[PDB]
Amino acid sequence: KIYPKLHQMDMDKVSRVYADLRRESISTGSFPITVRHLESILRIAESFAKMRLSEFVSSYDLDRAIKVVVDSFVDAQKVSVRRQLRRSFAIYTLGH
Amino acid sequence: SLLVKKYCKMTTEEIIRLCNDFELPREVAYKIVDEYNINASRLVCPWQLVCGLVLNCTFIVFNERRRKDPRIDHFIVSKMCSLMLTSKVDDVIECVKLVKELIIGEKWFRDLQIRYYDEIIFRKLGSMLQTTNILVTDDQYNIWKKRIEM
Amino acid sequence: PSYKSNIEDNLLSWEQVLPSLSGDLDKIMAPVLGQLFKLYREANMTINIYDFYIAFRETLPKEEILNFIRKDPSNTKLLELAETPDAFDKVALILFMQAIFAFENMGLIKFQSTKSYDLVEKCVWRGI
Amino acid sequence: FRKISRDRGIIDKIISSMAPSIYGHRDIKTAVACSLFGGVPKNVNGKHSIRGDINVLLLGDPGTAKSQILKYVEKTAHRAVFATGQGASAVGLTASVRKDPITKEWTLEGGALVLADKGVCLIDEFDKMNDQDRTSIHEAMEQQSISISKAGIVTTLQARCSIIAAANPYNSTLPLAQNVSLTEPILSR
Amino acid sequence: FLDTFEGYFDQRKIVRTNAKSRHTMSMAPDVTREEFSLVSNFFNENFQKRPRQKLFEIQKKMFPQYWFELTQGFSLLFYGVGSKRNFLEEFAIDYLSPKIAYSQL
Amino acid sequence: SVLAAANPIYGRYDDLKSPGDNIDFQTTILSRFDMIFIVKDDHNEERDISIANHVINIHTGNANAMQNQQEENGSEISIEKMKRYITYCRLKCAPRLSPQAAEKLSSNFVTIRKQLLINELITIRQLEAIIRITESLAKLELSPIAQERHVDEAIRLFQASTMDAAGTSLSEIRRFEQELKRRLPIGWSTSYQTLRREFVDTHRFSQLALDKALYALEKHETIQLRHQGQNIYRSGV
Amino acid sequence: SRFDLLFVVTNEIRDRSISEHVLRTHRYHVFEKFNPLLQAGAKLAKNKGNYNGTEIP
Amino acid sequence: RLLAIFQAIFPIMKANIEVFQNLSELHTLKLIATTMNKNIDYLSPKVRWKVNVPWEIIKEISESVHFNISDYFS
Repeated sequence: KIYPKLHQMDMDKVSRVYADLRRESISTGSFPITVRHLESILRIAESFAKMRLSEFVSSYDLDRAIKVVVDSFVDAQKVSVRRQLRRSFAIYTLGH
Repeated sequence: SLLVKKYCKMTTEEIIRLCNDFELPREVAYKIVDEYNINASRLVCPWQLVCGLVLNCTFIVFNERRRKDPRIDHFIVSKMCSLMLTSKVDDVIECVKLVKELIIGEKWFRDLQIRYYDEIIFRKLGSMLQTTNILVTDDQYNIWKKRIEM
Repeated sequence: PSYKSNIEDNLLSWEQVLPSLSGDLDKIMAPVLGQLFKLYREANMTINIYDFYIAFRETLPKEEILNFIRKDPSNTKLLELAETPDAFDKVALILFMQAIFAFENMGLIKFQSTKSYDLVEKCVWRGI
Repeated sequence: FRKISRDRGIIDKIISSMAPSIYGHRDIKTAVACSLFGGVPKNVNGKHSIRGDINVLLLGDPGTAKSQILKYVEKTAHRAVFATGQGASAVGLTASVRKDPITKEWTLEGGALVLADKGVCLIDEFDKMNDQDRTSIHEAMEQQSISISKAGIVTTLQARCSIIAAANPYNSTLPLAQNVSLTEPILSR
Repeated sequence: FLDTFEGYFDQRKIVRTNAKSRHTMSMAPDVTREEFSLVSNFFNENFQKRPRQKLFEIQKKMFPQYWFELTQGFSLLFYGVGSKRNFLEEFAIDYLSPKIAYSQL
Repeated sequence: SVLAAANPIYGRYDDLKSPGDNIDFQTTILSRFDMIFIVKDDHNEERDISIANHVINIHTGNANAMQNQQEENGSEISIEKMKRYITYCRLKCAPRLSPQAAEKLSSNFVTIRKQLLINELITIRQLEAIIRITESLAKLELSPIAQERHVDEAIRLFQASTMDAAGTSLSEIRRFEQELKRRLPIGWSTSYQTLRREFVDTHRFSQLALDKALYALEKHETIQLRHQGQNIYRSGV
Repeated sequence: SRFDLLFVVTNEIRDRSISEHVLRTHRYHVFEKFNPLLQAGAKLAKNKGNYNGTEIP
Repeated sequence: RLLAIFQAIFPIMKANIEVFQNLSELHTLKLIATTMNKNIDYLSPKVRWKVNVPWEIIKEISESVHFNISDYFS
């Protein structure tokens, strides 16, 4: 019955997250991020809006979907890569 | 304000249209655009680097008109305030003082001040009589003295 | 100060130390000390001296080298060497040997055996 | 439902309620809760069909109640088919063309991915699978359709579900491409 | 990578045996000792002689600054690209010796 | 009409290896196909922004709203209108080969074949594949006579798939390849911007011969392009 | 060892006549009639590469 | 080879005279061994350097700077 939409969302914030995530996986030799990982952020953000019975995805649900993909990608690497990506991507995780 | 926005998806024709409003040739306009392509990441606000680079090259190219008419410097500042949707005059001065430090040691910035070495020969040689970046330049104090008289 | 970084910066970026004012050769040909450091950084850990001399000779012009060595009519021994067809291959080898030994005294290159003199290694990395 | 969802901590209350028999592991409860709701699928001008099912791959050392999470979805979701990687072969996941012992005709029997339309897919032991079964899963994770043409019966069935697997390798010094016995297109889905 | 620590681990890859070259000193032209010195002494006095003399005159202005550091107990240690034999003999004799002997009287 | 989509056995198209090793097909399979395209997932910051700006706008409900603005301007054709336009041209338009375009197709076929012969030191079915593409272009505009404009369009599509998977202009290419083999040792890591300021500003070579010589040496497993082609690294001899 | 012969099929003039016959084909008692489109390679091989020869094979 | 790893593990630095000053003092306290005992040549390219501290000593040093030294050998 409830179908949330992606109206009024920060399109410039999602482009900056994938730009910094793909630039760090090449210099460190981690898992390459294709276009399939970008669509996974919108799927998690849409699931968070369904838990609140809302028809629109606000900025609070977008910040929570990015932290899920970040925590699932940083912990899926080596020990030296986990201690390096946690300091550069700490701005997007620590929300205001 | 446009300077408070973080992570802005800037295109390739945006810096070209902004440089044409300040009367800049195609030689100095391509150097500003090329500086943004190599520095796409490792930045906070893309508008702070573009505004700081355009206004820095304006005083070098139009150096012959600022000495004759002191109103040119006061007019080139209010123009950038309307484009950035800002009202504070301290944000414009704080933006041109941060980008200048990062471009003070390049190759394209040296040829711009020569066509439009005396200071770089004392930093590498370890001279104690080098120009310290603490006091205000002599050419900048003469402009502010004439701005308060009009 | 940065003792290690100052050597690599002044050797690679020679335009900041030398003034951009035999005037034709000084503005079209890089010095032997500056050109040798450029090809030394863009290489692997194992460098061959037989291939490094060909790379340095290809950067220097042939028409400007022969015209500069013939500008001294007082020295009769300099005009006799330029008349030989192997003059450009001998002048570049002399400047290459003077820059190789100058790099070993500073700690830039490293030789292998003593009675061999055929392979050189890298011991200085710019940036670290 | 509107009174409970009106609170500011409605998201934290659902994560703490997911699998109450397992203590800790807050990062894994956020992935299972998001995979149950799923996304909103929509066609692109009658050309492409963007999926909305969130695929979660449970990886790690066995002993942290990994298989206990799969049993919780089967008792909470409206349509969950629990399967494995050892017993389920080629026809155990997709459809098949079998012969009826009564009518003597070539019938069509559904599998795990066919009988779980618009639901949750539970597959156990994803690392101990054959090469013939790994290719059929990747073909259904992108187009959400399994095309089977056997015995002259060319049918293109649908398969839209959230595949939640749980494989076993965990060396921290080695990346995920070497610890888990999988390929690159499999981990990318 | 070329600079920073990333350039050290990237420029030291395992080179294959078939990818290596077998060029020795046989293909290189042979030179003698007489022709080696005639060309060296000619390139060290004519090639870039004006930029070298102009740069040396710039560093000559630092002579009173170097003497000011030696009077306070600070030892001098010069460095850079190239040799500093002609720069030390011209300063520690033609400037350091007359100034010290004329300041302690 | 066979329209298949294969996948590499290693998960990604390895540019350091030969194209014949990454593809798990025989030599008789690539010769039967007309066009073989390679979709390389290049990690570009400028490309990922425009791609993300299109997928977000589609899932935001703006896909149905943009249909009324694009169809009214005459830039997009619906699926129902495109179904009756393909069958109409497949039963009433019968294009052939004009004599003016036959000489251009026969002369250009030897030029492309001669380029691959020098690098080896293209079959008969590859020549007939360009004829089918040229005849299909005339069927779109309902022209029974294929002009010379459809020939250049088929060659551009053939060089971007077949060639991309394997007087004074030819003289500068051989001189540029011999100069790079001597001025750069086996394993030189020189940036792309460094070599551009040494052969173009010196008034010796053009920009068209620089990108053509670097691409030909890459297929021979000799030059490895790293960091999105910004750093040239030598591997083979 | 069972095959009696073994050939290894590894020219600007040969490629010009081959591409010309393909484009010309798609655009449409004892001795056989001389055809300029079909019998194209026999005349070039008989004249030893002479394109101005008048010998009809 | 030592300055490359030292620069990577250092928190947010080029190799100046301060790095070589601490390295020269590390050899005086017999904390790092070399190839020569008496009359050593630091400028010689054939003389190599090696560590000279046990595992128990290097464990307490990394624990004071909050550095994970046991994960590199696991």
